[PDB]
Amino acid sequence: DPKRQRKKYETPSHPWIKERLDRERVIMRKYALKNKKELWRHETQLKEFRRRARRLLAARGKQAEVERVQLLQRLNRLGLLPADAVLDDVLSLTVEDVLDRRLQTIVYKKGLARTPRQARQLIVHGHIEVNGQIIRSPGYLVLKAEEDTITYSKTSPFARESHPERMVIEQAKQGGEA
Amino acid sequence: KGIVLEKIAVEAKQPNSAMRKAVRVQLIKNGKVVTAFTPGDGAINHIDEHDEVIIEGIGGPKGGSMGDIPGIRYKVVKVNRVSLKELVKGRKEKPR
Amino acid sequence: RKGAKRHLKRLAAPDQWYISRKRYKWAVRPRPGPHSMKTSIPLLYIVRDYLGYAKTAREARKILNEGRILVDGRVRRDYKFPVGIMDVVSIPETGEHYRVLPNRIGKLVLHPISEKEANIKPLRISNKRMVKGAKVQLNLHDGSNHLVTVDDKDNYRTAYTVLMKVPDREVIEILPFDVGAYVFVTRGKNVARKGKIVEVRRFPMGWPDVVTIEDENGELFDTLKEYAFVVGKEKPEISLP
Amino acid sequence: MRVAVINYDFCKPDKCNLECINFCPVDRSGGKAIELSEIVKGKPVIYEETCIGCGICVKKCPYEAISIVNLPDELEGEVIHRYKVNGFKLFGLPTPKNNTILGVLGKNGVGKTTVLKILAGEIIPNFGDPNSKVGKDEVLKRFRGKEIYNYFKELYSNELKIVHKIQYVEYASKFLKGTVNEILTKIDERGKKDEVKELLNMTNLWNKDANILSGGGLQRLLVAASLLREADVYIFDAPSSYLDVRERMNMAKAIRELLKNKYVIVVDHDLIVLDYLTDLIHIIYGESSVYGRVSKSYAARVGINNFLKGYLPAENMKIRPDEIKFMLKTKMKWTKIIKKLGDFQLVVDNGEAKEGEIIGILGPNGIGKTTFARILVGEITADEGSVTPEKQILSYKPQRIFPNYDGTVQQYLENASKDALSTSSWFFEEVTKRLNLHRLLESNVNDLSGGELQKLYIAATLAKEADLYVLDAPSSYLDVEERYIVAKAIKRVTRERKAVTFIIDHDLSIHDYIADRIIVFKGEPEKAGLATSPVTLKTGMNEFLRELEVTFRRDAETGRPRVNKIGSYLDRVQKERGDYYS
Amino acid sequence: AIWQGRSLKKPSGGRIILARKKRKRELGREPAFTRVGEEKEKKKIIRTYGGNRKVRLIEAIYANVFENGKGRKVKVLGVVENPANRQYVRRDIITKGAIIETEAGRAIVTSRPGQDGVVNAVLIKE
RNA sequence: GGUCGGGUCGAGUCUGGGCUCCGUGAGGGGGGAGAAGUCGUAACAAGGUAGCCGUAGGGGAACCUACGGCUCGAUCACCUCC
RNA sequence: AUUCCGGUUGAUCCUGCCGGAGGCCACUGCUAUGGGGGUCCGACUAAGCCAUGCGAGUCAUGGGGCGCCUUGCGCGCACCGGCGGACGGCUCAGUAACACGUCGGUAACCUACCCUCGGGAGGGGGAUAACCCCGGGAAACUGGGGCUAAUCCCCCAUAGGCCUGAGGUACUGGAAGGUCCUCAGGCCGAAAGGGGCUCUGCCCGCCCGAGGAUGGGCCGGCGGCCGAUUAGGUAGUUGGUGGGGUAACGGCCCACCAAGCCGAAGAUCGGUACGGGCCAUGAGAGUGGGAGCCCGGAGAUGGACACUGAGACACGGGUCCAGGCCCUACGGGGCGCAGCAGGCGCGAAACCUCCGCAAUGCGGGCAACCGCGACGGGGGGACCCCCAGUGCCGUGGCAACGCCACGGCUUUUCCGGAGUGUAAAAAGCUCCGGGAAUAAGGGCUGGGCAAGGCCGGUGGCAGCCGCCGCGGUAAUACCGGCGGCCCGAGUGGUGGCCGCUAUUAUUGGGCCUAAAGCGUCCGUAGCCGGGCCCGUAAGUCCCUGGCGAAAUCCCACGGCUCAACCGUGGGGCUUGCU
Ligand SMILES: Nc1ncnc2c1ncn2[C@@H]1O[C@H](COP(=O)(O)OP(=O)(O)NP(=O)(O)O)[C@@H](O)[C@H]1O
Ligand SMILES: Nc1ncnc2c1ncn2[C@@H]1O[C@H](COP(=O)(O)OP(=O)(O)NP(=O)(O)O)[C@@H](O)[C@H]1O
Ligand code: SF4
Ligand code: SF4
Ligand SMILES: [Mg+2]
Ligand SMILES: [Mg+2]
Ligand SMILES: [Mg+2]
Ligand SMILES: [Mg+2]
Ligand SMILES: [Mg+2]
Ligand SMILES: [Mg+2]
Ligand SMILES: [Mg+2]
Ligand SMILES: [Mg+2]
Ligand SMILES: [Mg+2]
Ligand SMILES: [Mg+2]
Ligand SMILES: [Mg+2]
Ligand SMILES: [Mg+2]
Ligand SMILES: [Mg+2]
Ligand SMILES: [Mg+2]
Ligand SMILES: [Mg+2]
Ligand SMILES: [Mg+2]
Ligand SMILES: [Mg+2]
Repeated sequence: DPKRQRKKYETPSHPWIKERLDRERVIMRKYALKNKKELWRHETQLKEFRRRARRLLAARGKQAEVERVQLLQRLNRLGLLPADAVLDDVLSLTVEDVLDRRLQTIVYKKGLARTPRQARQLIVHGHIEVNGQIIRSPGYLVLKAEEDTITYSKTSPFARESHPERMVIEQAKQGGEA
Repeated sequence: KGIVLEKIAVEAKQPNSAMRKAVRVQLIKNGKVVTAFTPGDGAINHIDEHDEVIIEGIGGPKGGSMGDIPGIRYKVVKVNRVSLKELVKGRKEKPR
Repeated sequence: RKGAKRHLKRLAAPDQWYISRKRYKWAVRPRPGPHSMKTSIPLLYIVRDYLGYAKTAREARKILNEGRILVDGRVRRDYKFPVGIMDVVSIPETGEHYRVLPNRIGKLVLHPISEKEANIKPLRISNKRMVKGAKVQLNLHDGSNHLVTVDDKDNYRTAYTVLMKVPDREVIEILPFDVGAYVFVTRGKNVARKGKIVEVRRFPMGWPDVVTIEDENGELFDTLKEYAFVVGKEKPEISLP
Repeated sequence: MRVAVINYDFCKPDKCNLECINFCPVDRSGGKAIELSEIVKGKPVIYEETCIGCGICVKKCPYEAISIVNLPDELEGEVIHRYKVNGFKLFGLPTPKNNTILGVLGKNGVGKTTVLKILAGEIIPNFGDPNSKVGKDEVLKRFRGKEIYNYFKELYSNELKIVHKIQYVEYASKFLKGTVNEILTKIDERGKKDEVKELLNMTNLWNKDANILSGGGLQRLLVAASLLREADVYIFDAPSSYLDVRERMNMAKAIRELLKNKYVIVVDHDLIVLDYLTDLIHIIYGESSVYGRVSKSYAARVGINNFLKGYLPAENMKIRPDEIKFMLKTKMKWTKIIKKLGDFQLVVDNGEAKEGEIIGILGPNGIGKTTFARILVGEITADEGSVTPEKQILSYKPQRIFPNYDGTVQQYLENASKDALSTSSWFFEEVTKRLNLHRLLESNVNDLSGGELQKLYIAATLAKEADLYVLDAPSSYLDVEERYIVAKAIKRVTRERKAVTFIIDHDLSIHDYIADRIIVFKGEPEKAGLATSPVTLKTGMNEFLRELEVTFRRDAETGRPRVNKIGSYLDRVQKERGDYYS
Repeated sequence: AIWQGRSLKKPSGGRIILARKKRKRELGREPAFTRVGEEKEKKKIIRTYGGNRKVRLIEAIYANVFENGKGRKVKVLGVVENPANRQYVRRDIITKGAIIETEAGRAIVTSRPGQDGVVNAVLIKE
């Protein structure tokens, strides 16, 4: 009767709702996602945050206070909330905020990639460093403290400013919503 | 798994008019005869007698009969270790 | 089925060992010895995992057979030897001594100490037989046994503690179980907690007696008398935590 | 191809309701696969040509009388080697077993020599296409996952110093000079020449030269060469050919005393020495000239009895419809020839050979019989004495068999005769069919099995209509059913032509089966060959066996002969009674 | 009787079906019938669970008899009044509650001669 | 250790009595679909004898008759409550 | 996401069932690039049968020998002797039971190895392997004679052990049939002062006793399926007296006394089933499952019985019956894979007859070390899970969501190579070189249900159809082309469980006409019960002590690139019991 590793993403209750399909199609094009699986993964992350917040609203002390503090400091660390935040703000959060904390998206920002799809390729081909560490997982959620340490790899041609694609990417220095 | 005894045809209920093809099949684990429907268009021609055939459920509501086929509970799936869908669509010719 | 157990699976191991339960399949099954399985850990785990003087059991066994680790002043060459609560593990080549004591989490740890205290071992008396020769055998919680005489048989009582000079086994400083006695808990919920005794309740039949204990910060908590280990009259005098 | 078989001891057609026939799909669909019969006691019979397996009858029979067996097939496997696009194929190889001695029993034409060459590195498998010219690499890559992978890895990395005694002793004879002593001291690397001599009884021939050697003397030499060579793997392809009973016993003893921590593989047709000499024996089954599959290990006595009964009870294969049987049953005179080839005096003590009766020739390995046949064919002329009537149409077949002709079998038999292949002939329908050469007509000869070749030379020799046939070592390289078939062929042709035949061999089964008289050679091997008048069968056998002090016991219900251990109760009894070979 | 395990019946009366075979440790042994012998006191030695030892008396002679702390070895004559069984007084078999006619008179046994291998008895005052 | 016995736990082996279980299987029964068929027209409108329940008897078949009940009965003629 | 949608009519509202839509498990079609992690892989049918090999050995510091080193030192070899082989490993047949879980008990018991303490090691004697001579027997196996040792065996005594009786009351305990002291009578009755060194000391050892520990045995309270178309069951059965037996209490067994015990709150009987921790599902309540990891139990073809040992009624030991198979010289002998691999067979349904003791551990050993199909390492496999790939950038064009061309880039993956990695290897990791090459399907396309007023073929045929329903010459519903939608290295089919289902309803359903109020009454158990006062404090609530293993679950923090995974800690879980 043992453990049996379970999925960390939830699929929708109905597969063919026009509203959900349209919404997800838009998100997937905006954020350049390969998989509904990937999207639903981040949705499930959010859902678990929300459920914890709910429980801790409807909870009592000495524990469920610890977990309140832990939830809030985790979300601060991830960059989803400010330090002065609350469970009300958890419930205000969105999957878009999560996807904005992906690495692919921050690299489309930080003017490093010119396109989320090219950001994906840079990550996967090994041209992005986070705190000196090569990361190749574009779904990696960046911490708000690691965000300012994102850079091309030292062993990357894109780190040579003479590189053609680097020159194009910096011909278009842009950021903001991603 | 079963041995095809004979190839037959069954009349659709009342409003529909068609002769649904099927086979009487002797199952090996118990020696019991059940009738199975052969989906596809030339499936009954791709199937021959004394052939080993694999027997699924036909679907149907209570593990039972399906559609205008009154009293058939089973589907043919493989014929002499080859899928009937591929035989019907031409690919993967039959061994025997 | 047909007989005794010679093995132990690392998941089925004691909860008080600091063992890394999922890394391998097997664990050292302790030998019978001084203490119990619930209040002990094997010397291999002490030499290899706790102190880190070996990454491997072959190295550890070489060490132990060379004779570099004492347990209460005695060389112990077996890797399955039980090392228990309030035990002194000495390494002279390194000049280190450790007291095996429990944690607040309930697990066994090594508290570093020096030579002076390292020549001391407190022993809860835990029983008292009358043996042939009309002599008194004190039956102590490390499974040890000390013989005394019918003169001080009354100075010696069951729940008391005896400080013992261990490479020689000479009693010094009997510490009685009384009110005001400084105590160190060894098991339960209030594990690595200490204070002065306040009260004792008796509970008619085989229900164990219970002691009420006052900590340093004035708090006041109960536990079992058998789990209440006396370390001092008014001060622990054995450098506990 | 799985079918059904009935036990007929558990079958009770009365107390059954005949559930088998009733719950058969084929009988129900109209065909016939099971049906009653008066060929048996009103009991059912199963026609394999129609049964599809499926076991309904098995699990409907109340008295669990029906079982499913397996028939072999040229369909399913991972073919290891194909010689030719339509010639022959092989499924599986046996693994050579670090320290044990492995036997490989099989039949004629099924893949023994082929297995051995694959394991010896002589040839590469070429799993499918005889073409594709790819060896060593892709073979290893394809055998990945197995333990034979390790074997071949070492073999092709030449991390083992394999030897190989080959099936064609004359093709080996051609490639060495000197005499035995310097041959052996030159080839040795282990220092056991004395031991080898004492075992294989090579004292007399210790100074004779290789070219003038008898068949078995030469065999002993090659076997000794192989033994003395140091290696990790030791392959012996039919090391019992041209030998006599005692010498092949000694040979087995030598092998299993001097090779005791080496991989050893042994192909041999002699069940006696395989019972001895083998720890395990793989069986090779199939259809001669078509396909061969290897079996499981099958310890020696079990493997033998299984090979004899057909059935192998680990693959659940019926490899033969029926069992081996072990059946039971003047025109020229001369003077007492004396002959002398440098040394080895020979005296023969004349006979009569009435009509077409067969004359066997028995004796040790090293006295006459080949000199004698050579004299009769006239290759050598006697120091004294001669045959009468001389100048008679003659044929011959020596023990110098090896592949030389470059044409095919149809040509061979053509230039031999017309009766060899004219289906007109009783000769054809008796010999060439029962020998199964119609399946080898379009096969070149230099690529044949030892037994197919032997059968061919015998066929030619008996197709040449004559009055004096002479066949030396005809049973060599042959299995047991073929031994008996060949014997029947000889007897048939000889009694049809009313001629003489002089069979030399070391197979008392053959001599007992056909020989209506025999001739025994006595004397010191290689020094003196003293034959005698033709003697009746049992007497000459008993004398030939009283010499060498060997004894045989035949099972009654089959007839399988087996040698009795020296000193055994039955040896002593059979000796003090004089009933050698009962 | 051999097997001294559980009974095959519940107090309700229902049947028990043994879920296990019988273990060596839940067996018994054939009983000692400590009879009176003519002479040559007879005993055997039983190796028991743990390698422990029992002395099983089969023919007793002497019967150490006791009165108020004083004992003596007094040569059993015979058996009378076994409350355990009347066949025992017939067969002259000794047990713990038995009465024995002896030198120095009647004595009630206090030992278990099948276990301890000795007969110890107590004088009855009359 | 054998050979005689005398006790015991004792599987099994023959058998007779029951009790079910299973594999079959003559010959009777009804049931469900279907096919168009055959005899009639029972029921739904007062369905052309109002229908239905219970019991009983009878009848090719739906069904009929009797006694007691019900309206889940239509219509027109009364008194009454609305 | 605490959800709905389609279907009874000419239309409507209901009831109600079917179906869709979700997740998981197993088989399965088509398809398939990579890596990592993990408690996955002959469990479902056959606890059916098994070819081969391996899975338990170690000690030369117990003993005498045989051999090799020219000998010394030393090396090897078996044999006797010890220790172990009763663990581990596999399977789930049987079992509805103190088997399991949990709380407790054993003052009613055993325990080799281990620890502590306290003591002791005295005096004799003997045999027999190995070896030597001869063998027998087909084998399996086995005989006779000679010779020899021991940490082998026997004896004697001293200690000690057990019983009983008397009395003293020193010990512990909640409580003495216990321990201890003195005296009596008895029965049983040890030991290796052995071996090695740096030898006059040290090390490893032998026996007894007291305790402990370890591991078990036994007892009890509570707790957890179905059936009344199973209602009475039990005869040593319930109890007692006395015994025997057992390690130990016990009707466990016996003799003798009595008539109890269980049961409608369901006994007995039958059916099914290893139990649990856990798992799946679901908003939860709940429903369901209980192969894989841990704990316990049981079993080793079926059945029964014993030896030896601390421990077995003994998976790799013994004996018999039944049943089957193998070898045989027909006299006899041997085997039962539910160990790892591998096969037969069964089936819809599951891998290599690999490598290594390097880790973890076990056993042996003074130790070094040796062995271990445990374990580890690999490989095979659409087992689960995590991370990714099948290109990206510009310009220009298009039937512009995307494609095509022209130029540029990158190289995760592919190819090759070097280092590290590894027990060795492989993978992985770092680096070099080459090059957009080397890499996308499956289903659906009338509505449920996202997606075609397109085309060609067939023409109530063929066919589809989960349900509704389409199809009889203009078919968006079959087949095909083009297109499009969903998911995507996966996607579909079949079966099963949960959900849907407030179609089992405690939460939370209904019973005039839809399924459903006994024909009516009376009453036993059961359940529900007016108001005040007093008490108790059983339920109930609070607080506190001891337990309810670990893993699993939640959370944070750390380490493998992140993750999965692992660790640290906090919490929860176990129905709870006390
Ligand atoms: N080089 C070859 N080329 C083509 N065919 C061959 C070759 N060698 C053997 N064959 C055929 O393959 C079949 C079996 O091969 P082979 O291994 O030689 O038989 P075998 O087992 O040795 N029999 P035997 O030697 O008679 O005991 C024979 O019939 C040959 O005709
Ligand atoms: N040319 C020769 N010169 C001298 N001696 C010869 C010659 N040929 C044969 N021999 C010897 O003659 C003796 C017997 O010869 P041969 O008849 O060929 O052997 P065999 O008895 O048939 N043994 P085998 O063939 O193995 O069954 C052998 O010792 C030969 O060495
Ligand atoms: S095999 Fe069975 S069914 Fe066939 S005849 Fe024999 S008993 Fe009858
Ligand atoms: S196996 Fe099947 S087909 Fe073959 S004989 Fe038996 S019943 Fe007939
Ligand atoms: Mg050959
Ligand atoms: Mg010759
Ligand atoms: Mg009417
Ligand atoms: Mg009418
Ligand atoms: Mg009417
Ligand atoms: Mg009428
Ligand atoms: Mg609807
Ligand atoms: Mg199975
Ligand atoms: Mg399993
Ligand atoms: Mg003595
Ligand atoms: Mg079961
Ligand atoms: Mg079996
Ligand atoms: Mg599978
Ligand atoms: Mg559709
Ligand atoms: Mg319902
Ligand atoms: Mg309802
Ligand atoms: Mg837990």
